[PDB]
Amino acid sequence: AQSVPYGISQIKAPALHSQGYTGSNVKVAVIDSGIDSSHPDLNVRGGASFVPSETNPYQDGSSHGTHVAGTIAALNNSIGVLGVAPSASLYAVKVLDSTGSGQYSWIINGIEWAISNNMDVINMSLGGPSGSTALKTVVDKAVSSGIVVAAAAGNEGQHPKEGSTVGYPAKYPSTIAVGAVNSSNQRASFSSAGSELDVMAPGVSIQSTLPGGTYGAYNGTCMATPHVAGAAALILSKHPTWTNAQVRDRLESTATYLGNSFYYGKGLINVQAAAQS
Ligand SMILES: [Ca+2]
Repeated sequence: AQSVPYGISQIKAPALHSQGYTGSNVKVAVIDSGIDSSHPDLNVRGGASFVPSETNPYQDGSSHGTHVAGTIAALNNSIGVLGVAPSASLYAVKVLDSTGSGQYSWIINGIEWAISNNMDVINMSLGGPSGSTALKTVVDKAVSSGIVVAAAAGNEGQHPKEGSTVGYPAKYPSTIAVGAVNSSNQRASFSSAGSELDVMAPGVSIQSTLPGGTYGAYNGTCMATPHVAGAAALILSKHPTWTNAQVRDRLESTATYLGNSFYYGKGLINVQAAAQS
């Protein structure tokens, strides 16, 4: 039988499902370690690999991308779990190898592929502590092209530091930097913090799909980000004329305020309020 992970309800995606909106005809690129397209609870429409050593984007040796993809769009059926936008068109853009890491050059090619193929939403549950002009250039190009780009703020908050721990490309203003809360809306101890933080989404003990047709729970801002990417798909399936700037402003401005924005951004996303008309 099918379960609904708590994070799906926490952001109020079921309200849109009840309205008949599930992300249909919205193209979502999962820029990550591939997606196990053979998983019975996922429908991957297409993809591309830019990892020289692993040319098949539909095999996920890390499990990272598959877990991310399930939070976005695990199918509504008799098994497994349920994504935020279970009707979204999913695309596997492999830029990380089986270790869950990749080079900025592979990521850039993935982003360019997303632009060239008219993706509506980019999920980047990845990042690093060092910037790259080539990275910022391609990310901005994507956003100027109309793409909603959601990026994990990072998992470097656990040891209090002076200054921002928000990683790249979440640090860039053009991207939505997403931090992690638990089911009580408490910031996760590991969630990066900084002035570049935009919103929070569930990122603790997130049950989602894993390669081999199985399921499991992970922690990280990498798990919160697909909640926001999925929310963007729901919104766009209801408001297909909205710009990526409108979609972002709605997600941020209608978020549930949780306190100091340095740690919480605008707060927890509320896709019901974001998409209300
Ligand atoms: Ca399912």
